[PDB]
Amino acid sequence: MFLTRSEYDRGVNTFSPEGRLFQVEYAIEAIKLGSTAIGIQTSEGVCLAVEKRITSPLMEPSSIEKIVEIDAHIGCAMSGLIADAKTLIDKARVETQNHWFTYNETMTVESVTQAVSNLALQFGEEDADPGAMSRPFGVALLFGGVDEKGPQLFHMDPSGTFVQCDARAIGSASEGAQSSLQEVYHKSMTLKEAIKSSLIILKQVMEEKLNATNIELATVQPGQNFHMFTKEELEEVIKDI
Amino acid sequence: RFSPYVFNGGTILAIAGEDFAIVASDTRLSEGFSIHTRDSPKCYKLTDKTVIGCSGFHGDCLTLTKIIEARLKMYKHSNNKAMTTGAIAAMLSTILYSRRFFPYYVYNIIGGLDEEGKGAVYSFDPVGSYQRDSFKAGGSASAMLQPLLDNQVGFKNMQNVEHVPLSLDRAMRLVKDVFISAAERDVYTGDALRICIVTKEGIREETVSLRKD
Amino acid sequence: TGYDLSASTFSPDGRVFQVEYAMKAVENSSTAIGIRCKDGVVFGVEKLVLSKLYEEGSNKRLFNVDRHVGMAVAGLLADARSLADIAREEASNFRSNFGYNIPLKHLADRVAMYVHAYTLYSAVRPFGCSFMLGSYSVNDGAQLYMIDPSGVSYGYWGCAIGKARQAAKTEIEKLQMKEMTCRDIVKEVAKIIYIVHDEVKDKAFELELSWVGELTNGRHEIVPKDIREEAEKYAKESLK
Amino acid sequence: FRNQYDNDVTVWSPQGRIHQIEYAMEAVKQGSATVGLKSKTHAVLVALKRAQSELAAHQKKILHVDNHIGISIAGLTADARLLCNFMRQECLDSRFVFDRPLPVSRLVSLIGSKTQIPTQRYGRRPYGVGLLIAGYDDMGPHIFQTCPSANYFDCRAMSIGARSQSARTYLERHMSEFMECNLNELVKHGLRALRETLPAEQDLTTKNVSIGIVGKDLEFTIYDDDDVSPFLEGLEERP
Amino acid sequence: MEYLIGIQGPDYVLVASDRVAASNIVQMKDDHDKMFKMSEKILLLCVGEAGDTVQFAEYIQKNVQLYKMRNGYELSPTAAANFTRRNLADCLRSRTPYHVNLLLAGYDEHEGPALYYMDYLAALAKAPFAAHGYGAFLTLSILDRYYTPTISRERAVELLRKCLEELQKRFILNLPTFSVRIIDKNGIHDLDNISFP
Amino acid sequence: RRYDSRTTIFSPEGRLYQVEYAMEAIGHAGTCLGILANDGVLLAAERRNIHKLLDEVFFSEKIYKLNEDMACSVAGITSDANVLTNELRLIAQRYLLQYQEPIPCEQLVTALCDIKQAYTQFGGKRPFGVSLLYIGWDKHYGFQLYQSDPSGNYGGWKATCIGNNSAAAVSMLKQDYKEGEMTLKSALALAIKVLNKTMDVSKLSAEKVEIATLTRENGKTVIRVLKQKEVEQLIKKHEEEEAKAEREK
Amino acid sequence: RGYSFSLTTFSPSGKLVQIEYALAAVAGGAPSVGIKAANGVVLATEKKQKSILYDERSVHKVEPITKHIGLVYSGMGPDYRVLVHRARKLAQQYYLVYQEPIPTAQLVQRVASVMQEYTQSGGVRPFGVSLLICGWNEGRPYLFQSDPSGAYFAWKATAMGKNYVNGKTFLEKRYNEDLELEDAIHTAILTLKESFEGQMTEDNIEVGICNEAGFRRLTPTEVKDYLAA
Amino acid sequence: TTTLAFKFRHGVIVAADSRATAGAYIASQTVKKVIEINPYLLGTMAGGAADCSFWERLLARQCRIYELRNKERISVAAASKLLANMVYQYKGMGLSMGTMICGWDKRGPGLYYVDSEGNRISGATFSVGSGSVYAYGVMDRGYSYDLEVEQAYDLARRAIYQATYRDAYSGGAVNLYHVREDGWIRVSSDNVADLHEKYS
Amino acid sequence: SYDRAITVFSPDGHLFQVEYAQEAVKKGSTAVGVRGRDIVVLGVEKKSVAKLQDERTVRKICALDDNVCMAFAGLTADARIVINRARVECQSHRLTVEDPVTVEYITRYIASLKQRYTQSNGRRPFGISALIVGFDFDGTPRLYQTDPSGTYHAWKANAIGRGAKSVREFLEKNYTDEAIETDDLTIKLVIKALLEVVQSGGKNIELAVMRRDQSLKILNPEEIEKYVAEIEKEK
Repeated sequence: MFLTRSEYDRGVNTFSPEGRLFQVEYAIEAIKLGSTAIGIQTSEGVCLAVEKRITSPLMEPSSIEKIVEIDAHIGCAMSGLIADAKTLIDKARVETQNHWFTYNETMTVESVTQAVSNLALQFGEEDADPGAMSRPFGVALLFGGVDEKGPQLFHMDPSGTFVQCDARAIGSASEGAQSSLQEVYHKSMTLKEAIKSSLIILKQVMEEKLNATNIELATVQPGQNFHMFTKEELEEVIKDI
Repeated sequence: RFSPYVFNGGTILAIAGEDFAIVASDTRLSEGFSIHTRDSPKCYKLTDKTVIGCSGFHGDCLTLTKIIEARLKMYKHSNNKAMTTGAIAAMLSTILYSRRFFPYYVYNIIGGLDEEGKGAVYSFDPVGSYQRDSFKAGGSASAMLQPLLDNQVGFKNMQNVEHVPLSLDRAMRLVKDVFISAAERDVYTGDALRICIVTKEGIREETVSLRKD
Repeated sequence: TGYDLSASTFSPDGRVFQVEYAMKAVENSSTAIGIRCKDGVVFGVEKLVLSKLYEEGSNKRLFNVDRHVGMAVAGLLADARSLADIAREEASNFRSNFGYNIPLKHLADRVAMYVHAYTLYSAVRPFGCSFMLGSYSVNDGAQLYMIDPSGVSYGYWGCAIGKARQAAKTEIEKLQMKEMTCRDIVKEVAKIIYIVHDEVKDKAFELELSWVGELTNGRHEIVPKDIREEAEKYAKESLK
Repeated sequence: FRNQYDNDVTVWSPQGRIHQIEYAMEAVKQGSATVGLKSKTHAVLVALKRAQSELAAHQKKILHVDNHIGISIAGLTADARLLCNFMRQECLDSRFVFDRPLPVSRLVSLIGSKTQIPTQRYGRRPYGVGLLIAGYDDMGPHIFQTCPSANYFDCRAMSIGARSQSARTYLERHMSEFMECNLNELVKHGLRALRETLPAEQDLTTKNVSIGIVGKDLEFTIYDDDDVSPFLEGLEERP
Repeated sequence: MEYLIGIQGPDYVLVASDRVAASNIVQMKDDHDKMFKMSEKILLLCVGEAGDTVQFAEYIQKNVQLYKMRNGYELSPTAAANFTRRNLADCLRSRTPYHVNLLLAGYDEHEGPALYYMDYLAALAKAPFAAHGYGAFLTLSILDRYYTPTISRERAVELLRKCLEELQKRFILNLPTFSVRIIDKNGIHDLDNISFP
Repeated sequence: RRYDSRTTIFSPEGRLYQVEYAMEAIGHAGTCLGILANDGVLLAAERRNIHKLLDEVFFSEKIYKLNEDMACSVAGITSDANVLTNELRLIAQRYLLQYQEPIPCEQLVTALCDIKQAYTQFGGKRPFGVSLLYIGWDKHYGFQLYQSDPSGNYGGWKATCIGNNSAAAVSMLKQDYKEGEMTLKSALALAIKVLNKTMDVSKLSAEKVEIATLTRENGKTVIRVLKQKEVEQLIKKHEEEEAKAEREK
Repeated sequence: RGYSFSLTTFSPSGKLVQIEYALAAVAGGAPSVGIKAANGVVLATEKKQKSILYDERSVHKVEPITKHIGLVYSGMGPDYRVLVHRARKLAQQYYLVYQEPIPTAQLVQRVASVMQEYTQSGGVRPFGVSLLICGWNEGRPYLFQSDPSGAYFAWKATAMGKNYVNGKTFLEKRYNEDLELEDAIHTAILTLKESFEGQMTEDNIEVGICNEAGFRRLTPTEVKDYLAA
Repeated sequence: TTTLAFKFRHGVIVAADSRATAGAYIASQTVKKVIEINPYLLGTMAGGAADCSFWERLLARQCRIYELRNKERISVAAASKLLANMVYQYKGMGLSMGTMICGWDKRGPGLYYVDSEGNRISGATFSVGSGSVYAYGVMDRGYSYDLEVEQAYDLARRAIYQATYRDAYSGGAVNLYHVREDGWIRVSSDNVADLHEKYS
Repeated sequence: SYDRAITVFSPDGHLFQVEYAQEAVKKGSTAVGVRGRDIVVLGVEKKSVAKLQDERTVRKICALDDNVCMAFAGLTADARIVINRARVECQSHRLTVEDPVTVEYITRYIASLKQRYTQSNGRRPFGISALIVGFDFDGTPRLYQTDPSGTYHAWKANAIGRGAKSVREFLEKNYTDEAIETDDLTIKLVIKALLEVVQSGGKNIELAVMRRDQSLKILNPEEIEKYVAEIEKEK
């Protein structure tokens, strides 16, 4: 007995019988097409890790940039369409800077997520401005930073909803990685344990064997600014696994 | 023909302290030679840790206070925290510059407690230049009041005199005295002085009476 | 048949169905009646109480569109509140430019034209609300005007809108309203509202009564609770 | 078939019903339940927050529009964030222009007007957030609910959200007691009513309950995870 | 207050400018260069109200360069002049008139050497020799007296040196050093700065 | 199913069908031929219109003089052509106002082609259904012939024919044209020969063809439409020349 | 299929169908004939009216754009008025700018450009009227037709409207380039007579003549005389 | 105000006074006139303080966005051109600014002067403000590309001091910064009075 | 079903119209780029002379500015619009920041233009993928590639266009530090790779080299003949 008619899925601005707004839901599915990214927030700091998914040896590894710095305090790991991420990372970079100009202070991770989220929400044709993408954005960003409240990791989704998460995985293997994260995460873990744990989970989810080239890892401990482990540093941690 | 501004007069003073910040002001609004009202305090409490003092065209002061008050609420809703004194100062700087071409004729002083818990005074020019200053007097009597504070609070031009951190009591005594002097020699200042002391407990408002003209 | 999908379209037989479909919306709503007597116009709405939780004296279907005119609405309430806003704006404009209280006949026409516009374009659906406006001015007299979703406006000596419109009209017809005075009509409106209400289908109703006339000094106002209570008693007794 | 007549907000159905608006109304049911009740001196909003995962924090269901007004969202969060901003700006505007807290009722009328425009014009989808608005103004404590359809209602009490009939049922039976209730009693009555919505296995915890209280002397305050503990401790056990 | 001089010749155009940029009375820079190379064989020399000079020159330089990238052939000296004039003229009516006086010097293989003069009002005139600035009043006559349409390059630098020495002897403002460059079929060639120590 | 409507939808296989469909229209149009010769460039077109009651009031139905130094012939929807020719004439005049020099020939073509690409990219407008041959002398590259397509793609061709039986003409031209040896006289002859084969009518009417030549004389380009007597002589010369080859055979 | 409904969609085969459909509207229109004689151009059309009730003086099929240019139409009547008004306006704009009466060829190019504009956008419908424009400029008679497509052709003589094909054939047989207008007006009434399907009467037909004097509509009495032949 | 900046082999030395006067009333003797636009490039303010601070602050935001977007620090030249372009757009509306953006970039030590009028000039030695004229003289006599860092610091201090003595609208304390290749370091903040004692 | 509009997202979150535009690039002529230590070489196949067609007009390789050169594969007309827009930006950056554009800035700008077209319905994605080669201020050679989607990536060597899969495999095996050691060797590698996919020989390849400060040079057909000969002889 199969009823597969659909017919309300196509076209945002259409509510399905049952009020489900399917186009947005489909966008959330897109992040599954993307490479898995896992973030652990610990008292010592928030660590972000992603799988590069390098198609050909000729492509230069540095160019793939799935972890980027919004500002020294806040960094973002993105999984999903790379292009729509670039717009969202840009709104964030401008908003952090606009806050410094207007208020001479550093935006909290939550405000920065609210700011990018506000752009994501506009996909609904909420505003009359011509330059707003009609499609919901297809990227999910994990934003982690040290703020007044200390290390914080917020996860944002194509819907535009954002929530603090002690640990979250966005991406192809997010289901299952999240399950493993649930078992491993304990609030007391130090960042050193988290980096090892996150990389262990990534090794399991990733199809290719883990190598310094295939992974990008970053940390924002409270004293330090966003730091991306260099190949040498990555080699040391992967060796420990 | 129409002149968009009038000098409504008034003087504002702010003295910082290791743990306290005092902002004080006259209560007389005067247009021309006439006294519009003898009870218009020029100090407004932006937040528990900050007070703004504005002197100049009153109409601009009322609008600016309304704008700053609104923006403070918007910061609270968006960022889920109170604006610090440092932030209010930077926001005011930007707000004032917005009208560089048709300016707000307001001399503004923001005094408050900083995040460290120390007292900070921020003084702004009419077009928004802001400097963190230990003591500042603004308004019609800035000229008369500022020198005294500099000798007494800043120990300037005094040789062989020890430097003692100001105490809330010595400062209240000093503020009352400087305003008494201005009442005598500045026509604009007079009627009453509202002294607002911001301390970890919060703003406390004390009113003393200066000479009615 | 694609003729009914839009209001821009005209059916091969000449009928714009989308407007007719909108008119069916008013029938979904509860009945509301307005009767014009010599002194002034009395409007009554049977407001179903969907839940005990909803506050009494709220969810009003009778709106004051200006000091001298009152509007009773039936149909999708959201559209009605919006139409009421359009009417209030129009009334303000007539006072602002022409300097006097809007003549009701003109008000009905201006609001009707706005309602009709929606009928022509394909971007906007026809409004789903049918409303009655009434006013008393010493010079103009007592005027009751009803506007359909189509934008047709006509003046009615007595009028009914809503689910029981046909039944109510029969009762209103036997009233000799022209001779009757405003205070007496309030009792009569209630009797009709009670007669039309179907207890089995609709659990319970609160009668909301409003009036404009010489007694109100030409201000549309909610009937004082003493007068309403007396009328509700007269109605139950008559229902027997 | 009748697949036709459901595609757009601009198409009236053969029987007078705009289906998309109804479909939008269904969205509120998808959201977690929230209960709002009023006493002669106070108005209370209680919400059952939901979490994506154990690691994830519970979502915010209660948001502060102004000192005198606060809202609880049931439905798509995005529509709520947008409506809340409009409401906050409308309130800020009144204080700058008239220096008076906006009457709560007037704000709800404005939310209704903004909400209706999507319903009649091709283009933007009807807002699918259902909002419970609570405030104390000079007239008194007020509790109002707004449907995705622009219609708004003033209520002695209301619960919007999934399994909210159960809450409405409890509220109706214990409704008379609410008017003379003390604040602790009123929040307690509400926490019990939302408990009915919860599945039998689930229990109210400090983590999933958010309470917002506004009153003559109380500015709207959202008591959250550790601050709901005073109100929750007094409660009994599941019936 | 700034001096631009250009002498066209049988096969070359020689252009010179003072190297001084100044504020009210302090000569902030002694090495300003007022020559901007629009193309391999076109130089625009611009003197005028501060800001307007650099802004107009850069806009013209880039637009001329865009033509080179887009079409593959550099614009002819005459065409460029007409283009700069159109732009300045269009602006003159506008609320943002660039107050700039320009001399454009170029060599086109087909049409040979060319020197064009445009005033702030945007008039364009091809001229055998021209100068812009208060200095021009003193030196235009020296060129007029000693210029032959057949002047040799060596003779031209000499004529230019004579023109500049008058500015040293009589002009009130101190323009100590001048930059000299020649455009020929080969292209813009820098020549030693003529410096009166 | 249908990925061929709206002009903005790439088909699976990446083909923009609406542009391809537009190109089909040019095929129905009357043949237009351009040959580049060392001395001059010529455009010859077949005036498909032959209804007896039509008047030759205009200088040419299908040859238009865009500017002093260039000319164009259009094949395709006539109305679309009128719009493009008006635009080309404005684009050229704008270059002259700005740079006070004649527009280089490629640039005029590149600019019109850009208007043509835009119509393809944006959603509402139909792609322009005209293909046009531009002939001109520019100081930079001397005599040049360029052909344009509804796609907005342009090319420089020594000789080409657009329109009905274009393929046959190109084949004939490919064998017949001698690179570096063509003279306007020889080319006009090549044109008559190719036109005769492509056109269905056994005898070129001499009222069924319009031939226009651009030559630089005395330093100024002259675009002249050959008058009917001149063309009639060319047809007679061809008829005789071919007959002589048949008589030899 | 899909190609037929849209106006911005080229059908496989590169035909814009809605325009073709638009031309079909002109064909259904009342017969109109135009003959360009050496001394003048005669435009004539059938003005058959459903009832005696209609007042003929009220509306005229043949209209004067300017003193020397006049037009006749076959197609949708409401559309003709829009084009006529735009035409009368386009001519006055020429006079203001160049202070000379507009050359006929120029007006036809300008009116046609307007027609093409309507064709491009999806929102509008192509005009469903074809116009025959007749004018005397520079001592030379001119006749032009502008079809809904936006294309103008110059005809020594042509017929648009019902039985256009048969009309053109009759005209080709009866057309002599040296014809004078007095003879030509007779030829035209004969061409219309071929497809009238009713007794022609002065009212049933409307005729206009362009010469050095300029466009004029023969009044009913004059036509009665010509019909008497 | 007097602001002095010179480029020497070891870097750019930027110095400034601290007095701001409204009319003839010295509103503040402690104004910080060297604005730290970035950890690596610094600017100075002469002319209206508000105009300089807002516009320099905006440049700093632009510079950070570029560093984040382009993953490299903006060059001093580019920075100056952005500031110049922004101020020119407001030409004739009354902004008064004279600023000397100073930084070390790949090109080397870089010092530029941008003015509200629009001039942007890069040079070894520049001084802006009411007292510039007095300062240029002392700096000019003692300047050399090869100056030991200590001597360089002394020249700047003597130069602002001589300026403070002659110019009424300049005075207060001399704040001196050295832009080294790594970044700006704040060498000193001597009050003029102390300087009067040392120099005399 | 989910392939008719760029805005619509498929169940499974695939935007089909963008993918289809990438298919268009495959139909286009091949292009190969190799980042040599001191030279960046960009080589493109030429479809055919056609005999009566002048070849000057058809140029796949173009210079965006003095330090940046671009080669494209895909709808030819779209490329001409993108190339022109990039040229305006290169000059505009020079106006705004006084500095020559870095290769990446041009790549990001070109990519954003394409993304802008993908983002809204009512515009069709530009069906071009481009290889932008440039030397930066440091003088490091940089090669970047862009796709109709708007993703930019840096490739040490890459091939876009028809047969790209085959050449890229050849390049993966052939590319080595040893191959890039000599500037001639670098030119040889691209020629050898294009030979793998070109049906004809050297007659059908157009190749260009940009040196550390020299402007882009399109190698003369004779110079290409010499290189193909050395390669054929060594074979």
